[PDB]
Amino acid sequence: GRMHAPGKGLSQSALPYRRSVPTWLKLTSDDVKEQIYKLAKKGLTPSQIGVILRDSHGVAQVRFVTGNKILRILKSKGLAPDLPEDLYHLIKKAVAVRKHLERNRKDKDAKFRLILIESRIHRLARYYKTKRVLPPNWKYESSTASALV
Amino acid sequence: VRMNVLADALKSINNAEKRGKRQVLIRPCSKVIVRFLTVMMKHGYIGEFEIIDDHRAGKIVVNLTGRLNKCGVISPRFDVQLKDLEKWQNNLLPSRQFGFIVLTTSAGIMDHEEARRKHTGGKILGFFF
Amino acid sequence: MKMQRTIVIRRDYLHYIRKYNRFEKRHKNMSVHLSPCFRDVQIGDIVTVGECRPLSKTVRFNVLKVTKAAGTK
Amino acid sequence: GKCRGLRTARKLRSHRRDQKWHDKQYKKAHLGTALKANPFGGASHAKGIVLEKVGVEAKQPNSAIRKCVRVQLIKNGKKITAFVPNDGCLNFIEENDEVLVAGFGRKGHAVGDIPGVRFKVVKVANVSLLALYKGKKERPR
Amino acid sequence: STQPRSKNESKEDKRARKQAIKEERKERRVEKKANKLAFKLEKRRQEKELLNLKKNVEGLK
RNA sequence: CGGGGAAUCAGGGUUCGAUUCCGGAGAGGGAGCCUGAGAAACGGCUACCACAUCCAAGGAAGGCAGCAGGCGCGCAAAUUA
RNA sequence: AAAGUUGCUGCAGUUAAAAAGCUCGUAGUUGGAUCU
RNA sequence: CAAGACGGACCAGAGCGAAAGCAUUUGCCAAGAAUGUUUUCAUUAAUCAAGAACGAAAGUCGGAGGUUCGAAGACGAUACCGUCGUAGUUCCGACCAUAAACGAUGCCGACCGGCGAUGCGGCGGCGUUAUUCCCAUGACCCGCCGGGCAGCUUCCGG
RNA sequence: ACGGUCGAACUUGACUAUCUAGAGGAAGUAAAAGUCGAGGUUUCCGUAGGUGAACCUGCGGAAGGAUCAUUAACGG
Repeated sequence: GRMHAPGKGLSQSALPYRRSVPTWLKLTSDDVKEQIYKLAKKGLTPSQIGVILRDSHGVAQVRFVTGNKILRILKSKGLAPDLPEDLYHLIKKAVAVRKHLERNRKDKDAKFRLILIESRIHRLARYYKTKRVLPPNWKYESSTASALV
Repeated sequence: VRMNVLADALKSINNAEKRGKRQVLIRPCSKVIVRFLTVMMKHGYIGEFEIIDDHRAGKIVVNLTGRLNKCGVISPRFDVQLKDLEKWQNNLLPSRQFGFIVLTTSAGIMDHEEARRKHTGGKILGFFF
Repeated sequence: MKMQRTIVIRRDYLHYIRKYNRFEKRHKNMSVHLSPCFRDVQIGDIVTVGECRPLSKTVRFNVLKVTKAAGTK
Repeated sequence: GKCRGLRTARKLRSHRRDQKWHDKQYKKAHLGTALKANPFGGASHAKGIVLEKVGVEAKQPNSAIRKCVRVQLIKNGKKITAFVPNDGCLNFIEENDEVLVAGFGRKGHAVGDIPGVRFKVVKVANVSLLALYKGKKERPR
Repeated sequence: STQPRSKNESKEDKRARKQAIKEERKERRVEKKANKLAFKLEKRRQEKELLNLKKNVEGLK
């Protein structure tokens, strides 16, 4: 049951039962850590880092290998963004929809989807302000949105 | 969304027993569900059950016996004294000879007779006959 | 904390309605005297107050102890 | 469905209040606009001064002419129509007699044959109709 | 004004005809509303006074 | 007027409590006092408002939501022992 | 009281009275598994 | 030749959208469901008072255009019908917020019979086709999984 | 006796609300037989117009309205 859509699908990932690191992978935890560091210094989100490590380096689950997940690894070395990934992508999508709405006035579909996107933004921002990730004065505005991107 | 996993477990057990099945699979598992099933089990209602351990919330496979008429949950968990227990008994049980109101009390999850034995009231969870 | 040497706290309780065997949230606002010895006290923390003689028209309790919020360092 | 949570007492009580206000017996008893319209004013009996005698035609399946009294109540000046049973009893009522009147029986609803009347005459000249019909008493004039 | 519009119609003459049509509709709607209100008044008066007629002054003697 | 409580009552409830017990209020309506330990007292006083009594026409006197009793009001309630 | 015709226990809402034209949305209500 | 209109047949037990609704080609813009996932976060969720956005048709204000149709209306016959025809039907910008706005049938979650059709995505496989195509790919064939639209059958129960 | 304070009340305006006497206005019934000269049957919903209603018509919507026959391929 999607939160803003009437559809409901089962597409997700099924992690295996074995949490052990397989014996064919010769990489150590530290080597994966500098791989994460160099993949983060070029400007990648933790999800992109995990996808790249899974597809080419054989790192099936980095938190099973290193013991920490990617965001905590990046926050330990200070290579973490001041705003999290999903809120950033929702804000970027809202900026794109607002730009399209400014150039195209009679798109009421775009207005509806913009209201849905910014409702997502406010829910996620409220959650992050609860957990002390964002400052308690953080506020998403229409006109000062692209300055955050 | 899925609220009250014990309600789902009891509803699935009741629906499978109505259909005359010999085994039922209930997911997810929890401590309260296993305690409730043990309370039924020591009274001879659901035989014996397996707990399947994934790294998620578990699953349970229960071997039905045909002895169950109805197992039921009470939501919300009302607060039951030791003087309101008779009123609950007449409301929920079919007779004074069989059936089980289940409480959770500070001495554990147990039934109404042993709650009256231990001189403790608690919260209502279910009934089975 | 908008008054001179006086704060307003809120007590939340759960009143029992007995026909339905249910509860309802209720609150009571309470004006209490905050002594200046309690520095760095802020909105959202738990004050323990004791009853005294009437200090004003609406103030009858007096702040005795302050415990910080659930996350405030 | 209906809310079942442990903290839902306010909604249950408010909803039962506002849905009690839809039962027309409850609203008739509690709105107070049905006692300000009641000629008896919430009383069981009322005395009145006879204005005239009227003949009320019965309804369509029963063809007859029932006979009633148009009477003005003393205590509030409201005029009503009361039912005196028969010509046996109607001749005991003259104009400008003080009659004690009751309801007819259906708590403010009309007679099963004659419409617009909710009241029946119980006493005339401070003596009952039953003791005059049965000859036990006579009425002073 | 039941004048068919012409294919060689010019400005300031089409606009006058259209303005006349809209104004005609405006006072026609206004007097329709007035007639409806007067009929509502008459209906309520008839209902109340027929209820009075069934209340008292009905009988033989 | 509030409460103890009353009617009904499978369980849950619904309705009532002017009324002999406890607490509050008032002594025709307001207001101000004196005395006293205690009253803003009314079977105490002083005004105004509304009533009402006696009179030689100048003046004087009053307060039954105490017990009886009366009038009025009413569907509705006792003996001046 | 009958009245499970006020329904917490305990009612109903296709065709009999009855579900908002649709979605978002604070308050309120409810909230997965896990620690001897 | 021009003017505005409207996109037949294909067009369906079909698809998309929150609903109202959506059908000529190509290009641009930004959304989107499902699928696949050994990605990331780690409870961030469900429902709606207040509040907000859209909302067929008709209708109202202003600009443009008026092809066809056409309320009212003028004629002719007998409320029906014919000829002519105004507003409107059309586009742009603001109001209106109503429909038999229908599944006359809240939303989220769990369980509870069968069958094979179909739309999309993924997977596995003999094989045929691009004149025995010289490996892959599109078009078919068989089977499976997931979310769908929608049927038939059943003494599940109601 | 001045002043202060509590303060019943009185007068004048406005807002109201009630009780009362009301010219006049617009009315129903009983009595006046005095006067003049229809129709719809498929059913609806939302709007707008027609003489107010009804009914008819314009545009959009619904069935809550009675599915026979041909049709897998068969041309490559």
